[PDB]
Amino acid sequence: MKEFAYSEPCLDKEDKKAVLEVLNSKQLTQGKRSLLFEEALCEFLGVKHALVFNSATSALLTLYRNFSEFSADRNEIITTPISFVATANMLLESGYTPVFAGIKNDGNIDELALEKLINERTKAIVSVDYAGKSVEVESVQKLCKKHSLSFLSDSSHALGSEYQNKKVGGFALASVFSFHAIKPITTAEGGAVVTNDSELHEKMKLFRSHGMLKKDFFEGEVKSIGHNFRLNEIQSALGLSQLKKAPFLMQKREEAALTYDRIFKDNPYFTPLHPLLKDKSSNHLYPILMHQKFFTCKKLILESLHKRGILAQVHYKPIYQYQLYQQLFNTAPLKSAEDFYHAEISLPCHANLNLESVQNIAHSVLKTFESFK
Amino acid sequence: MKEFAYSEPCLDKEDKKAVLEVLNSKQLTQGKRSLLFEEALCEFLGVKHALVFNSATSALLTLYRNFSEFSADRNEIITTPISFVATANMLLESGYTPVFAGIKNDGNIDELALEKLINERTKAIVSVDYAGKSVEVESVQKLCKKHSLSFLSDSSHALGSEYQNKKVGGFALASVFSFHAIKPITTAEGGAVVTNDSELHEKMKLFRSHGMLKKDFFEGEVKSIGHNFRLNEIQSALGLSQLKKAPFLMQKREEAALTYDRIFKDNPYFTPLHPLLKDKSSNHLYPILMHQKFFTCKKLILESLHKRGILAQVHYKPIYQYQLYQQLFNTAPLKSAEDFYHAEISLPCHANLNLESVQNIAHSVLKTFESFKI
Repeated sequence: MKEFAYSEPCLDKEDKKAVLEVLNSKQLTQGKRSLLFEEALCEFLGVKHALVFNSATSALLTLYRNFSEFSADRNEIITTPISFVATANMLLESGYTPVFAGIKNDGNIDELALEKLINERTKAIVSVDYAGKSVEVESVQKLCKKHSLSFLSDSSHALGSEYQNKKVGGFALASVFSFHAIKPITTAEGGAVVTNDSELHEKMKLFRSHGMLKKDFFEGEVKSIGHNFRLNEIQSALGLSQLKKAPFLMQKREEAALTYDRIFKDNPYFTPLHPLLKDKSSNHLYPILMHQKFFTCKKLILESLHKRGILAQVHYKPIYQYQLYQQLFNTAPLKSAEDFYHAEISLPCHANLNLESVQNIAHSVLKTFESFK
Repeated sequence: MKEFAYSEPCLDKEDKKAVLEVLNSKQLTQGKRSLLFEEALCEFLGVKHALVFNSATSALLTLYRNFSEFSADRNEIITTPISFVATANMLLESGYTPVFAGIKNDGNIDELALEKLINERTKAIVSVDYAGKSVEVESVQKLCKKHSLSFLSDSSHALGSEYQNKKVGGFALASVFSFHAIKPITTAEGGAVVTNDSELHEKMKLFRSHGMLKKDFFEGEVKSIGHNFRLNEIQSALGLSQLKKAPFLMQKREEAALTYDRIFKDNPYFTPLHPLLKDKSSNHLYPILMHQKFFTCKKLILESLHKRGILAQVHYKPIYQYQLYQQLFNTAPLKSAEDFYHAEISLPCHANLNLESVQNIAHSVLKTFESFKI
């Protein structure tokens, strides 16, 4: 039986050639390819600076630790409960208490529900471009300016996404991208922080690699801590090769999304989010939102989809529901987050899905919902 | 020209084949190859558990954070000032104050100078197998047991090294290895924590990947934080393939070391450490220690070596000399560490350095020293 993962990496012979070139060289890390990849990200995104890391989680920690010195008096960061747990775990590791905001129908943080959460301890707002869809950037920027907060963007899903016809990446103090295996482009594992703030770039650069600044070949200085979150040359070769075809890969996903939209239009069972886009999206996910009448049988629906070879997944359990977060914060549930979680299903959406497969999957999803009643 | 880096990666066709097979798969991370690599490490070392990480620095942080819950009352960890800075930086990141011990002529922590440093705040001792040479494991084990401290081993240089005919890796509560490009074997960047403590293994495993426990395909649980320090499948395939020939690569480095030993025997300028080994070493480095008369002209000597294409390096600046450590602590310099740093030069030594190359480098090193009058 043909099984469709919700996302998968999409490598070609050119990617493989790029990796082989590195294997033939004596420079497997700390080399020219990572630099080339960073420079290409700057040009693609129209930003001043980029740094690549072993994962977006390492990138998040690096950004959270470096965007400001920590103060115990300014320890709260407003963020969304509908993200992967990393967005919040790295807040905890950086000394910050996450303050969870309501979300909208489209999974994104509700820009109209943020101001009420701001108090004297608030340091920043961390938004997530859910499924690739840009948040309401102008609203968030203005609120952050008004209240002297930093705007940080977890854009892990959103490489190539746009807001008002400009690339996501340059709108916040800094933005994070992920190159995990199933992301818009991949380095197997990887991430990036991009920014227009040179001092922040320089701080993060040192934090990524031991805090070491070399005086000459033989001696360095370490003024502040750092780790080893570097991206090696093999992965950087892969990343650059993938980035060079990022618009192509994104459009393959857009083509799939448009086909789902056509077959799904006005169906009574669930609502796709993709038709509601106002700007280009990376289309990392293709979310559908089930009618509330299906909430209690969701496990049976997911199991039925999997039995048909449609390996759908849910993004995401509200972060505050996890035991760690309940233990530390005893957070009251947010209706918007709970309803979204109950409704959401992510369907197969990646650059290697042909339209015949998408058509078959789409009709099979409809038949699945019809079979329940 | 002809330039010799002090170490380099040594990949062959099997390694390249292994990587390419992964690229043909849909599973580029969180797959079977990292598990196979971990199992192969356990078989190679004779240990219960292995976990691979994106770097040894990630491995060190994971070990330091998880071997014990942190207590402000038990915040000191004794370690060596002659290591790469990561060994100590990850202590700071885990809440610990490093307490620097003296070292011996071979670069290793002085096991006879540790007990005097122990007090009510001491939590652990972190040793480093400098250049691949095992520290005096039995001495340190006994001391840690006596004082209820954890023995942690930064064995980053030492995959394949032995102590009393047993592989380094199983002697401490846990040990770290590095698979950086220039290390005994490589995954480009990578590291491992190995341990015989199952509870510690399971804690580190969650810390490596988000704290995530999966209930089913659809839902997980998080009871404690974690990061994403995973080693992907491409690098794990490389690691497995390299590990299969680790003894071969180690023996190539041993042959190079023996060639230097022959040419340097009874030379008037410096003392190689390699002839003093009592057990098999990974031979990650080939250190020589200059006569004190050359300390004041060391930079010129190093520059002369480099002009001859011998890209020698020094391991290591005493860690307490770094600005960060000077600002945080008031560390009196340690004569043993200062003298070692002033004396030491690491010469090219890796599995692809052929006999003719070693003979040429060795004769050039001698010529360089000869050129420096008083």
